[PDB]
Amino acid sequence: SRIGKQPVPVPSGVDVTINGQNLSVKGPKGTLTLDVAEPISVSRAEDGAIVVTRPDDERRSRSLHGLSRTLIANLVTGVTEGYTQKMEIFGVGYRVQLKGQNLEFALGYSHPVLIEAPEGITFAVESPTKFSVSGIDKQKVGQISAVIRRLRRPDPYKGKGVRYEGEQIRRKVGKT
Amino acid sequence: MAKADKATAVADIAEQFKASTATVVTEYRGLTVANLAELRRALGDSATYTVAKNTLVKRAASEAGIEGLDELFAGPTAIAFVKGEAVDAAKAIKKFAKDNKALVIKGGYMDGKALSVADVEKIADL
Amino acid sequence: MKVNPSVKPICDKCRVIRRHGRVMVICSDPRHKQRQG
Amino acid sequence: MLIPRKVKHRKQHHPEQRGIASGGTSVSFGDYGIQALEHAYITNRQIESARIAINRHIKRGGKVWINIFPDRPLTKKPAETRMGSGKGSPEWWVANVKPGRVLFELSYPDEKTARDALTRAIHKLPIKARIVTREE
Amino acid sequence: TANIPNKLTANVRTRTGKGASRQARRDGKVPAVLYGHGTDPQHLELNARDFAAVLRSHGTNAILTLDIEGTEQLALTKALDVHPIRRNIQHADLLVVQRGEKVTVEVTVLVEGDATPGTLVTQDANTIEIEAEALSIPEQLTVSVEGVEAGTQITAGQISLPEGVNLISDPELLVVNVVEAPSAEALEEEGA
RNA sequence: GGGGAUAAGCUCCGUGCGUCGAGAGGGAAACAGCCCAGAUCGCCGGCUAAGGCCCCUAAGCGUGUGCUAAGUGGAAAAGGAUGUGCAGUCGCGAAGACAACCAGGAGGUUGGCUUAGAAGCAGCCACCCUUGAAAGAGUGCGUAAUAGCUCACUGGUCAAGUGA
RNA sequence: AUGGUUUGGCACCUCGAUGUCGGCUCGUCGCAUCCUGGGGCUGGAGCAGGUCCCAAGGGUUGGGCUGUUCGCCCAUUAAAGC
Ligand SMILES: [Mg+2]
Ligand SMILES: [Mg+2]
Ligand SMILES: [Mg+2]
Ligand SMILES: [Mg+2]
Ligand SMILES: [Mg+2]
Ligand SMILES: [Mg+2]
Ligand SMILES: [Mg+2]
Ligand SMILES: [Mg+2]
Ligand SMILES: [Mg+2]
Ligand SMILES: [Mg+2]
Ligand SMILES: [Mg+2]
Ligand SMILES: [Mg+2]
Ligand SMILES: [Mg+2]
Ligand SMILES: [Mg+2]
Ligand SMILES: [Mg+2]
Ligand SMILES: [Mg+2]
Ligand SMILES: [Mg+2]
Ligand SMILES: [Mg+2]
Ligand SMILES: [Mg+2]
Ligand SMILES: [Mg+2]
Ligand SMILES: [Mg+2]
Ligand SMILES: [Mg+2]
Ligand SMILES: [Mg+2]
Ligand SMILES: [Mg+2]
Ligand SMILES: [Mg+2]
Ligand SMILES: [Mg+2]
Ligand SMILES: [Mg+2]
Ligand SMILES: [Mg+2]
Ligand SMILES: [Mg+2]
Ligand SMILES: [Mg+2]
Ligand SMILES: [Mg+2]
Ligand SMILES: [Zn+2]
Repeated sequence: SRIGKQPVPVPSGVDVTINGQNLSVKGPKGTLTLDVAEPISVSRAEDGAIVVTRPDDERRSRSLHGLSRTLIANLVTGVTEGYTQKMEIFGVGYRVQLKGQNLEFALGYSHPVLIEAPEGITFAVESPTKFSVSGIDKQKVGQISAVIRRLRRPDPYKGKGVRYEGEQIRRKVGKT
Repeated sequence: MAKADKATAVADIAEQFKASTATVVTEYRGLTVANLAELRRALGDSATYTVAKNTLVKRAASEAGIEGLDELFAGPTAIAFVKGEAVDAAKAIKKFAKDNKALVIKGGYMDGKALSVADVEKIADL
Repeated sequence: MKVNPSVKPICDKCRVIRRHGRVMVICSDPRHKQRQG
Repeated sequence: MLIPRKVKHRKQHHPEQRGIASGGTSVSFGDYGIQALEHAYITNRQIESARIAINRHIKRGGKVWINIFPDRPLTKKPAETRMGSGKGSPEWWVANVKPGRVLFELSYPDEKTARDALTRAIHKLPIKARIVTREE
Repeated sequence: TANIPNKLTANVRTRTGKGASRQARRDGKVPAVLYGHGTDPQHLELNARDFAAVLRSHGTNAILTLDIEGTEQLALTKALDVHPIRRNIQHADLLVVQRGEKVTVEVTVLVEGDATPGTLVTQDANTIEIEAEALSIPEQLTVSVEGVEAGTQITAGQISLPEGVNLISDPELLVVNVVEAPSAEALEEEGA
């Protein structure tokens, strides 16, 4: 709650238009629209700041103030500069490339694996086993990250399979 | 630490300041317990070194015209006292910081007025 | 996924959280993961 | 394995449990002790198990007490005998307990370890119980 | 040694008997009776919350001043009725006392110190009886133990007591006994 | 109350107990034995008990004050849990608290026994001391043992509640 | 604590009649799952396991022995469920 109590600042190269309970954010990186829970309100600070308003001090408002504030901060950050999520594959015979909007993978499966990119998200492969994902909405970025992470099962022994950047895997070795 | 502990510490720093003539505040960050140990031994000839709380020292500084360092303690603060002469500790800390690259001097007090880093370096050379 | 009616943080690191009424506890140590029920 | 070593007669009637436990309602002897809540039986086996749980963990320090003692006998007619034909034979002895009674009593330095041991005793006991200290 | 009065308001109970008593107890007020040489015993209600709080803060014994429709009386607690389960107070007794009189008080004692590996800690008695003044009622007792071995029976009358108090309890009583610690053989021998 | 296992719709007693038996009526759907209450007959009258008042079904989808999110209500325990309401407390806290985001977090010191082996981390003892600012004979996951990752306390920015 | 399935207790229904064990035919349901299906963890390198969770759609031997139910044995299957 008091997390959302702070005022979210609007960068100069940003446009925001709000009607009713719905709000929209425009910027050089695209436009995102979302509808927030009806009970909680919000006002556009004249000083280039965002102030979310909770009509009450009880469950819904206390919970949703900071929620809406953080969601708006995230979407503004995405529409201003975006997000990136690199993914590296460690293991043998793991071929990963980018052909057009789609993705072709070599994860050791006897059948080729293809992943289709949702709209509004951009990819680029930089290394044979290393690549990143550039997107505007943190929601879609994370969704795709998890989706293509789950194309391989967990690997504790060799750590083989797609993993994130800051992710580390526990070590285990069996005697016999 | 208790409120009585805070009062005792502020009183101790006040007596040390009143018994001191010049002092300097630096940043202890990035220095190993070892290097702090040998710097303390080397300065144990005339200087006395310790660590103090920003807000407590800020309040204790109101007693004298040493408010020049209030805008300067912002951030980790290390307190240095010159019991013997004045340039001893200044030169010592300057050379330790230049050798470590992990010590940054934020300022110093002398003649009752806060001076810049270059001025403090010149005084230490003095 | 140790299932049982008594769930308690094993180490000082486990977390106990709720989900659709089924209170479960989670931790980085995968072995700890236990739900209630 | 507490058991009276001799009584006037080897069997007793069913009980009345109604009434608030008056005897030993306040801790006295040590510095900590359990207090039950609800009327119930407590078997000699239960008492001995709780004693073991307390003692083996406490180990060296401190010494315990047992304010109760199972005295009244009980019986249960073996299976495969149509009810009747007189009283059965005694199987186990039990000690009664009423709300507010104190079960065990401890004098060990540390409140934390005393609490922990008595908590295991509670878990091994058949009826609810809770910690209580000497104070008024 | 001097204490501080623990002021607390009180009112004369209106109805006497189980009916009014239980009704007040449900409300949150404990029935109370005070009596003494004043040849005028009478009966009042208290506040359970403040009552228990003061009990805790001042230990088993405390000297108090009572508010009766503006009248202030000095009394010392004598007896109590603690709920067997609830941990609440049913009945307390306040005995009128004036400054400069002798009363009999039972005082608890606490134990602290360091114990040797072959030292076993045991506490036969947690309280002792002592005579003192109305304003000189203590709330705790302490004894120091360091480097005791084998049989170290500590005598109750051997303890050092502050001034103004006489040991009512006879010297034959024992306060702290330290005996040889048991081993596995003794542990298995006992209980069978 | 005895017996049974405080099980039976069990059995055996006591009740200037009650009811059915030998009792219709209303309520608990149904249900002698539980609740309300004694049917002389008739009336297309009125007042009420128990139980009820959204519809099946007659009666407030009533009044005001609070609780619950579980269809709990409309089957159940030992125990478990940052569900949620109330009250009394207490500790710390603008001398800046708790959580985060920076740095240190060691030298005797590998503390002694034990071990091939004990070095902070199989195991037993003080669990001592020193620079201090904090190092705990170290809470763990770490290595054969070392050495690293942490961590406890301590210091910096943010700026009021936070813990039991 | 649960279920009402085994050994049991009660004698409330049936002595002017409620036919009893196995086998055969036929089945039907529950799920505390035997395989097949999906998961969590492993003292899960892999294969192969162990264990717990969801799941009742379907399937779930034949013979020798004894009246046998059962059980042992032989030899199959994914299994030879309660
Ligand atoms: Mg009885
Ligand atoms: Mg009797
Ligand atoms: Mg129990
Ligand atoms: Mg009866
Ligand atoms: Mg009969
Ligand atoms: Mg009649
Ligand atoms: Mg009738
Ligand atoms: Mg009817
Ligand atoms: Mg009549
Ligand atoms: Mg009808
Ligand atoms: Mg109607
Ligand atoms: Mg109404
Ligand atoms: Mg209404
Ligand atoms: Mg209301
Ligand atoms: Mg229900
Ligand atoms: Mg329940
Ligand atoms: Mg509990
Ligand atoms: Mg540290
Ligand atoms: Mg050792
Ligand atoms: Mg040492
Ligand atoms: Mg019959
Ligand atoms: Mg019949
Ligand atoms: Mg017939
Ligand atoms: Mg016939
Ligand atoms: Mg037949
Ligand atoms: Mg038949
Ligand atoms: Mg199932
Ligand atoms: Mg499977
Ligand atoms: Mg398994
Ligand atoms: Mg199934
Ligand atoms: Mg089917
Ligand atoms: Zn854990």
